[PDB]
Amino acid sequence: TQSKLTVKGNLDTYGFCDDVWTFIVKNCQVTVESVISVDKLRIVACNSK
Amino acid sequence: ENLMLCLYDKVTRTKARWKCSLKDGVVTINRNDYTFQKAQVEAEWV
Amino acid sequence: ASILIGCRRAEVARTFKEIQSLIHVKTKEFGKTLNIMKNILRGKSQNLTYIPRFCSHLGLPMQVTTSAEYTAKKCKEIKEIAGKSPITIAVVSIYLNILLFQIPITAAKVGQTLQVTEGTIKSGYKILYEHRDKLVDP
Amino acid sequence: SGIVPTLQNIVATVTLGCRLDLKTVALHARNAEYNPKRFAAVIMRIREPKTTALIFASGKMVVTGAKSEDDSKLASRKYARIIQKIGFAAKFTDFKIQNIVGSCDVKFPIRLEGLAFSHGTFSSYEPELFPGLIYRMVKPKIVLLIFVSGKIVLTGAKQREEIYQAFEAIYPVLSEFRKM
Amino acid sequence: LAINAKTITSGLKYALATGNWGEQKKAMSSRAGVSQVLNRYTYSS
Amino acid sequence: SFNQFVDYTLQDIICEDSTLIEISFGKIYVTKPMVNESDGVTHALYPQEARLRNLTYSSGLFVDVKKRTYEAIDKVFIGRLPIMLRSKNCYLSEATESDLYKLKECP
DNA sequence: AAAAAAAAAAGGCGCGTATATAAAAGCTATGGAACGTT
Repeated sequence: TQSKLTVKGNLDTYGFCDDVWTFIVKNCQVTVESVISVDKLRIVACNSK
Repeated sequence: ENLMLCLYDKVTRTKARWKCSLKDGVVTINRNDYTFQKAQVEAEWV
Repeated sequence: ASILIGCRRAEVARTFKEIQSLIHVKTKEFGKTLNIMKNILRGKSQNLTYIPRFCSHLGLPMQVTTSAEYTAKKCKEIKEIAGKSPITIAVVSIYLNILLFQIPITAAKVGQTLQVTEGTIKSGYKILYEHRDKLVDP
Repeated sequence: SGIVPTLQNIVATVTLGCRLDLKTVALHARNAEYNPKRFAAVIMRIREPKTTALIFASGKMVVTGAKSEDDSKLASRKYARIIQKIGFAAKFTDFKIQNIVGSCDVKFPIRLEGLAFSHGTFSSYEPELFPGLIYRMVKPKIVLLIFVSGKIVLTGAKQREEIYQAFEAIYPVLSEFRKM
Repeated sequence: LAINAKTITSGLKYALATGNWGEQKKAMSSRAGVSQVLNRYTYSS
Repeated sequence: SFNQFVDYTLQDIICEDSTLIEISFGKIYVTKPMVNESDGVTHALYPQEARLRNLTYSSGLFVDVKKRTYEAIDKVFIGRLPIMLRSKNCYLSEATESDLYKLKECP
């Protein structure tokens, strides 16, 4: 895929544990390439290294 | 369910602002599915 | 610290960066050490000199240098962001003089010679062009 | 003179008097952050008051990022409770002001080189390195970080007046080493 | 980086100015008498 | 003799037991006489000025080095040379009369 | 002629410089030891 997504909002809960970053950005917009505003976007991401 | 399943490589914060770089993930948003190649997320913790 | 002490006391202009290029001091512990050493010597007991050194290092004539001298002399009385680490002010006065003249020492060579910002010079030059009023001797 | 060096920050350590489970706090707490490979310190922040909790494995919690003493204290009392909110028997113990960081402005450039030649017992200007000047007053034990723009930054304090009282005794010297 | 030019400079100079052909540490063992002061008493001199 | 020296012997002193366990020494360069004015300029130095101010009619020396890191086995200022007057390297060496006068230097 | 692509950089903040506190948790080096080693 080639789509570029951009998310910007307010973070209320960040959590890091064993290279697992969890973000919950409240009222954030998802910019496809059509920007989708997500009030509650669960972000769970790990280390890619 | 508005869940971003990706991998973070860069998050920089300056006392009030996030700059999160997410790479090679899959995002499902409200009866829609989206997968990106790069993701640049800048949250704001009050 | 004592080397800069000697140079300042005997009226010799020396850059912390030059001194550090001589000696690995990490420059921050050097700053603290020079502070404490100056205070110690004050207990135990004037920035124009830098101009001609750089004038020479760039190969500049003596009338150019005295034009820069008068410019720097007025720099103190021309707050309006006058100095705030006046090494930048000295180098921008030099740039003013060369631009007043027709010398092919364009900013690249001077910056790479004096290890200065290529941008702080034009940042000073912005206010320098307004300040141009009080700089014409002859 | 008469310029109040506004406290740019106030630091405060509080000891929970316990031993948490660092992995437990990372998974359970919400405004919590803690990375082993970098530094074993829990990065806990609360939106009101906006400070940081430097929670270590030994219950040493540091409150930094407020501008006043009580905000660095109120956040701590909230900080302890949210740790208790995890499910631990944490206790708000041993609160103390750590540091008061502060800056001010005088609206006139200062002859720091003038400050350094006569008050070299007290001044330190590094124009090639630091655009300010370090003027450490012994009594009170306050450091005046004295900028050419006029920024007199003051820190190394736990007393609010100590920052204030030191400046009142230093402005005439800056007027001594002033330009206009 | 860190080459003592003063070595050559001062060494040459001192040797000329005194004429002790040798080393600056060589006081008498150095051969002396070279490098006098150019008698300028009279053009022909 | 002086010209011969400063033109050949100088070099062949270097192109000798020069390289060091690696560091190389190359072309040697000789400037015209100058002074490093104390805390200030470096500039040409006519003999007259040298005589009056007790300076030394000398020239700097520059030699080219190549640092060489061993890599699996298996330009640079130096000193300052006094100049004989009217040697090929002296300012006067070729000047004419009227200049000599202007330099306050008896023909 | 016209679309689309290929690619330099400009300008902005990188953080970074120093400056100053204030906090002990991986690492360093100092500081202490005297008994294994000829």
